Amino acid sequence: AVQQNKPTRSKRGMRRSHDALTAVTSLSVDKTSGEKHLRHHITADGYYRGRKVIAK
Amino acid sequence: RTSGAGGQHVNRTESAVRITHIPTGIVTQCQNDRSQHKNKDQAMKQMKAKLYELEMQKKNA
Amino acid sequence: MKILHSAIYATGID
Amino acid sequence: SNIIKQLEQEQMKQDVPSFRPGDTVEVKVWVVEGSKKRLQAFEGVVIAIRNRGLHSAFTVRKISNGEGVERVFQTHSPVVDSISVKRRGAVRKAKLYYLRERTGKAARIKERLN
Amino acid sequence: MIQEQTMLNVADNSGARRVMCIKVLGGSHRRYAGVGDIIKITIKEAIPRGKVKKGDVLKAVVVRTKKGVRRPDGSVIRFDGNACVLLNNNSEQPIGTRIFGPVTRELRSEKFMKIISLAPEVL
Amino acid sequence: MRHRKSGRQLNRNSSHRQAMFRNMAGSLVRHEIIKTTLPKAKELRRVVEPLITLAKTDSVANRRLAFARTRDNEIVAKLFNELGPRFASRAGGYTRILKCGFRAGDNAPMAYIELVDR
Amino acid sequence: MIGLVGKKVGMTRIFTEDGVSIPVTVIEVEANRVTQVKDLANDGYRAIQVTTGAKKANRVTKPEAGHFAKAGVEAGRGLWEFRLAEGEEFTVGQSISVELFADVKKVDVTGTSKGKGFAGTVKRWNFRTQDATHGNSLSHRVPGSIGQNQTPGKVFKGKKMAGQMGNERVTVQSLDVVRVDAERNLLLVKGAVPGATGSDLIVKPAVKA
RNA sequence: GAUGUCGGCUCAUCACAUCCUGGGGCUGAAGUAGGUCCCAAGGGUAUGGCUGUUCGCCAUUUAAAGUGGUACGCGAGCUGGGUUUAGAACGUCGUGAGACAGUUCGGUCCCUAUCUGCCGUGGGCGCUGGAGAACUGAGGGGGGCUGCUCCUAGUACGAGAGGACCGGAGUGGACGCAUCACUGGUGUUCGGGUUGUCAUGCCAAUGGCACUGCCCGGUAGCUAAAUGCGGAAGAGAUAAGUGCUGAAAGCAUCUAAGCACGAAACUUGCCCCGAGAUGAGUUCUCCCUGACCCUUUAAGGGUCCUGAAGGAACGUUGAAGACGACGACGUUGAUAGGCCGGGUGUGUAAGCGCAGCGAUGCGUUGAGCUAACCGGUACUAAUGAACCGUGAGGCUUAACCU
RNA sequence: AAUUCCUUGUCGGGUAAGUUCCGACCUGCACGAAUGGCGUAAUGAUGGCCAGGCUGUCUCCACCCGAGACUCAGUGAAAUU
RNA sequence: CACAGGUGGUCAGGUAGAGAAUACCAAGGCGCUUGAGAGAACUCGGGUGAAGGAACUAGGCAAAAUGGUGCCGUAACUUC
RNA sequence: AGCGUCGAGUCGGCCUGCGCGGAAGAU
RNA sequence: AGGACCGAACCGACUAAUGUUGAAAAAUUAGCGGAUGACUUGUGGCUGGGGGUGAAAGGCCAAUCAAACCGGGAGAUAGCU
Ligand SMILES: [K+]
Ligand SMILES: [K+]
Ligand SMILES: [K+]
Ligand SMILES: [K+]
Ligand SMILES: [K+]
Ligand SMILES: [K+]
Ligand SMILES: [K+]
Ligand SMILES: [K+]
Ligand SMILES: [Mg+2]
Ligand SMILES: [Mg+2]
Ligand SMILES: [Mg+2]
Ligand SMILES: [Mg+2]
Ligand SMILES: [Mg+2]
Ligand SMILES: [Mg+2]
Ligand SMILES: [Mg+2]
Ligand SMILES: [Mg+2]
Ligand SMILES: [Mg+2]
Ligand SMILES: [Mg+2]
Ligand SMILES: [Mg+2]
Ligand SMILES: [Mg+2]
Ligand SMILES: [Mg+2]
Ligand SMILES: [Mg+2]
Ligand SMILES: [Mg+2]
Ligand SMILES: [Mg+2]
Ligand SMILES: [Mg+2]
Ligand SMILES: [Mg+2]
Ligand SMILES: [Mg+2]
Ligand SMILES: [Mg+2]
Ligand SMILES: [Mg+2]
Ligand SMILES: [Mg+2]
Ligand SMILES: [Mg+2]
Ligand SMILES: [Mg+2]
Ligand SMILES: [Mg+2]
Ligand SMILES: [Mg+2]
Ligand SMILES: [Mg+2]
Ligand SMILES: [Mg+2]
Ligand SMILES: [Mg+2]
Ligand SMILES: [Mg+2]
Ligand SMILES: [Mg+2]
Ligand SMILES: [Mg+2]
Ligand SMILES: [Mg+2]
Ligand SMILES: [Mg+2]
Ligand SMILES: [Mg+2]
Ligand SMILES: [Mg+2]
Ligand SMILES: [Mg+2]
Ligand SMILES: [Mg+2]
Ligand SMILES: [Mg+2]
Ligand SMILES: [Mg+2]
Ligand SMILES: [Mg+2]
Ligand SMILES: [Mg+2]
Ligand SMILES: [Mg+2]
Ligand SMILES: [Mg+2]
Ligand SMILES: [Mg+2]
Ligand SMILES: [Mg+2]
Ligand SMILES: [Mg+2]
Ligand SMILES: [Mg+2]
Ligand SMILES: [Mg+2]
Ligand SMILES: [Mg+2]
Ligand SMILES: [Mg+2]
Ligand SMILES: [Mg+2]
Ligand SMILES: [Mg+2]
Ligand SMILES: [Mg+2]
Ligand SMILES: [Mg+2]
Ligand SMILES: [Mg+2]
Ligand SMILES: [Mg+2]
Ligand SMILES: [Mg+2]
Ligand SMILES: [Mg+2]
Ligand SMILES: [Mg+2]
Ligand SMILES: [Mg+2]
Ligand SMILES: [Mg+2]
Ligand SMILES: [Mg+2]
Ligand SMILES: [Mg+2]
Repeated sequence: AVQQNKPTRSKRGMRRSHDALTAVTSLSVDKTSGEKHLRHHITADGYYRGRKVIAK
Repeated sequence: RTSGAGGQHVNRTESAVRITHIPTGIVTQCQNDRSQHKNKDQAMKQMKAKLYELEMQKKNA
Repeated sequence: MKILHSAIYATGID
Repeated sequence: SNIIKQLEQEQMKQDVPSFRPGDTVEVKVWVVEGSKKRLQAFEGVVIAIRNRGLHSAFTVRKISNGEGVERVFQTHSPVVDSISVKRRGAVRKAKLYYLRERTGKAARIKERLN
Repeated sequence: MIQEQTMLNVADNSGARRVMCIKVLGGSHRRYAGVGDIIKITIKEAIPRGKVKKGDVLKAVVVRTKKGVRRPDGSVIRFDGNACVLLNNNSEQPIGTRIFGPVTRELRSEKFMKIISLAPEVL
Repeated sequence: MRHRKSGRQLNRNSSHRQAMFRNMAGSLVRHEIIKTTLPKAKELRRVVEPLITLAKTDSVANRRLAFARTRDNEIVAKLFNELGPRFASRAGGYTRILKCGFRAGDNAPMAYIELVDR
Repeated sequence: MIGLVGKKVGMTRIFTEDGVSIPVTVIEVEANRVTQVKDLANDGYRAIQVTTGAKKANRVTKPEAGHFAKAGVEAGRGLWEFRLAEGEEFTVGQSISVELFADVKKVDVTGTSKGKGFAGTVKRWNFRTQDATHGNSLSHRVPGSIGQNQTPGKVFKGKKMAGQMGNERVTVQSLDVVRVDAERNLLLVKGAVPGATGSDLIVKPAVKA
């Protein structure tokens, strides 16, 4: 099945009104390193909740 | 529908007729012609002829 | 079933 | 869990004998035929045992009048009056469904002496 | 659980040996018949000299089924074959004078007391 | 419907899952820390931790059971000599899972799974 | 009249002295505490609001805590209402036990059925599956035709199609009351009631009996 | 410059000129059983043999196996048996190529759904401060079937045969809703037997592959064939019909004034959805009681301070689930995993010892192992925080209090 | 009858029931003897009918194992208008 | 098309096997150029199934079933 | 008309205006 | 010995399913027929369009066949859209 009339840019925008992304609400700050990280995720340096969980 | 000579085609008409005598129970059916009226007339002749035979058989007893 | 040109089946009324 | 456990353990018989598949047992049941109430015996080989506490059941197979009859008794049902192990059998399976296609010398089960 | 086209063995000395169910009587769109249900049967095999002949349409009552019957306590009594007793088409009474094999208490009714009496065992 | 069911298919059949988990269990015991996807790490907890409970008691039958489940004598030897005594007092929580972001080639949630005594 | 709110424990069997095995459903009906009584003046209708169970203090919100504080009862796991019949009166804080069903012979049980999720037409509406052989092409459990060539040229409202099945309010009526255990706060009813183990059930005296 | 046909399957929907069930008039209506007409569309309204068949005949059922419309409903839902595309043969016609409203054998059925419609499920804003719950009910949908037996009663009736009305119980068929207590199915995540081959150095013991290699059982979950429940009673207004009183019209008259009945039809009563019901409803509870400055000086803007109830987000997850959504938890913690105990299933593990030439048997031993099950356990993971959400909430008119 | 319109000709067999099938009759619309007639063992991915076994073909579907469908990240069409 | 297609000759290991069939391996080569999740309807490829057993259908379509070696034994008809 | 009695109209036919029944279909 | 039998390679294509904007402008999967012969296959050569070849289907003659393809007559003709 195919369209009988060309959909408009108005309908295209209405369909895409729910396609917007959502940014991260907030970023946790480690209590030892002070680096920013996603909550419940280790930091880039390898620290999670004040402990160097992975050695580099 | 005409089962004979046209019962195969996609388009079938109610040209075939069947005349059944209610008291006696003798059945008669005609499908030769394309018109139901002509088929009814032919069946009427055959059924009346059969009834004529019934009275003849009564005499032939 | 006969396939006509342009690869379309012959399902016409005859 | 605990509630159902208490409700079921307060209805279980404590006089259930210990039997294993392949053991020939005789079960007494209350017929309740008409007004009178009598006991009928059903002796056969146990072919399947289901152990679910109150919902426990066992299947007994018997060749009666040339016809094979299998009866599934509820262990704790009041209709069952007594279970007696007439003979002990030697098997290597919990289920003995292969006895449904054997008759005569092929349906014999070795006795478990010790 | 006997539907149409189901083959059954006779449990009486009526002369037949194998019968086939052709109609499950007792209502509209009825599917299965258990122990104690009247069915319409046809005779496929029969002994050379008996009361009934091959190709006869009669009535019968099922006395044994492989599906089995269920008791109020949850017990089930399963047989190794489907068996029926031939009945007269009008009086619905047994034709033979003997019953072969055990039967169940589901037949303990005023209509089939003759079958109960003639049965060897009622389990 | 999957009411009251346990087990992740992980887009694999039974044979592939068992082989993959056996290899992953051996790698985790050998290195004491490995990086893998979060769903696989959560299923690895249910196959490696039972292998350390079996290693708390040393016997020929237990050794053969571990070899039948791991198919690596080095892993069996390490389980019944080092990991066994190390986790002898501990019960249950022999492993830890730490999420470490997402993979580069695909947006696969990754995590680190290690041993709590490391 | 009014009913009680309980929890589904499971199913078991009861053996009677004549050998009959009765499949029963265990319902845990503890004390129900009245939180608010409604009248024809302030509310326009007569009913009582009741609560049961217990809830964590750290999860009971302040508006709910204030409502329970005014009622004077301890916080429960929810709030339900029952319509008051004529000549029936209750007070705030009164506790209603399973003894209410001591003389009740048949009851109606209302619960939330187990959710099947998105279900097909065959499962949801008992549609007949088409032929599995004889040349069938990709149409085995499909619904089939859903209208007419023209007139109306549309699909009527309420057409039986695929969609959500279960997870909805279901009532079973006229269930025999096997036993009322006041000491253990239990209600045993013959048969099965909607929902899974641990779900909240509403038991009322039968209306059609 | 294309609206695909017969029949079958699946799914239906409407009409009443009603097949059954329901209510009545007449009867050449003793009863039972009928004939005819009127009202009534709530529900229900067969399986097989033959044939491509619709139809029809036959066999056996049923309360009944209704009549029609819907593109002779329905091929962007399925089929392709018939509809003679292309091949071939028979009878027949023609000299022939070929052709028969004839017969016979064989003969490719495409489309990822844009809009309307329908089945489910969400996001936004509104409902005039914000928030958390519980409801009311304008409206809408679902359901409405009936057999057999017994009692009344072998009574009424009838010469006999036969055989009731009304009323009351029980048990079935079909259908529908739930559920896994039972009986079963499944259960490639549990246990065991066994064939071929390869590997762990080798024996033993195991693992890989051969459809889960072939099998035998089976936990939980799901599920029917399994077992619980349902159709209602009652009420109001009536259809056909039946009447009371009563004139027009001294009589008569169910009607013109009045009054009483009267059906599975209608409205309720039973179940479910339901305040986007913009006519946006009701009840309970909870939270916010700073300052200053501009102005185009009013339902105005800005700055500093403040951030409440609650929500959102994240993680552990669910008998909730396509995704959202919904539910339970997040250390003051049993939410999930692991661990302990038990249960269940399988069936007497490995090692060792004895007997036997050996296969193998016996003992340790109902042993070992055991998924989703049950009761516990903080061992592991659910982090302190941060974010959104404000600071008493317009005008007019009445009624009270002040 | 690969030929028969009437025709589902009539009789018999098979089936509870057979417009198909087999055996007959001859009333051959419109068979017929090298555009061969009648039979025929064997053979046939040939047409029709029947029987045993077998089975989810079906009564009437149920569960499970995988590949898509669904969500996330990357790339990224088509008919049609 | 870095395309489930087509393309002639030569070599011919072990175990089981009549075998160049088939199952598992040796030497050798390869895991097929998007992955990660979840475990709805529906589609595709399979496994199992209570009772019945072709009642389905134009039609036993499709599935299911048989299946090797040795021995015993084997009908009408026949061009032997 | 009602049951001699009875004590004011009554009996139908015709032509005519407007009405009633005959009058059942499918989203 | 056999245009003998069963059955691999090899040669075909009888049934069903999938696909039919396909992995593929004819295939895949499961079955299926022949498989010492009128067999199959490599290389090279010959037959040319009213012609070739055809165990005969109007079949094949470069994905095109009741008269191949290319260029020309040619802007054939079109009372038709
Ligand atoms: K109706
Ligand atoms: K189960
Ligand atoms: K041992
Ligand atoms: K002829
Ligand atoms: K000849
Ligand atoms: K052939
Ligand atoms: K071959
Ligand atoms: K030419
Ligand atoms: Mg979008
Ligand atoms: Mg779980
Ligand atoms: Mg994938
Ligand atoms: Mg395998
Ligand atoms: Mg659910
Ligand atoms: Mg069907
Ligand atoms: Mg196709
Ligand atoms: Mg298919
Ligand atoms: Mg259509
Ligand atoms: Mg057009
Ligand atoms: Mg009418
Ligand atoms: Mg109506
Ligand atoms: Mg009504
Ligand atoms: Mg047949
Ligand atoms: Mg049509
Ligand atoms: Mg119609
Ligand atoms: Mg069609
Ligand atoms: Mg199609
Ligand atoms: Mg055809
Ligand atoms: Mg031709
Ligand atoms: Mg549109
Ligand atoms: Mg309705
Ligand atoms: Mg069950
Ligand atoms: Mg259970
Ligand atoms: Mg089982
Ligand atoms: Mg296993
Ligand atoms: Mg060995
Ligand atoms: Mg290997
Ligand atoms: Mg098994
Ligand atoms: Mg009067
Ligand atoms: Mg009167
Ligand atoms: Mg725990
Ligand atoms: Mg073992
Ligand atoms: Mg054990
Ligand atoms: Mg005949
Ligand atoms: Mg000729
Ligand atoms: Mg010839
Ligand atoms: Mg994407
Ligand atoms: Mg590639
Ligand atoms: Mg290639
Ligand atoms: Mg080749
Ligand atoms: Mg090979
Ligand atoms: Mg291999
Ligand atoms: Mg799947
Ligand atoms: Mg499938
Ligand atoms: Mg199979
Ligand atoms: Mg089966
Ligand atoms: Mg079976
Ligand atoms: Mg059979
Ligand atoms: Mg048939
Ligand atoms: Mg049929
Ligand atoms: Mg086949
Ligand atoms: Mg097969
Ligand atoms: Mg008129
Ligand atoms: Mg040959
Ligand atoms: Mg060829
Ligand atoms: Mg092939
Ligand atoms: Mg051959
Ligand atoms: Mg061959
Ligand atoms: Mg030709
Ligand atoms: Mg060509
Ligand atoms: Mg020419
Ligand atoms: Mg010129
Ligand atoms: Mg030109």
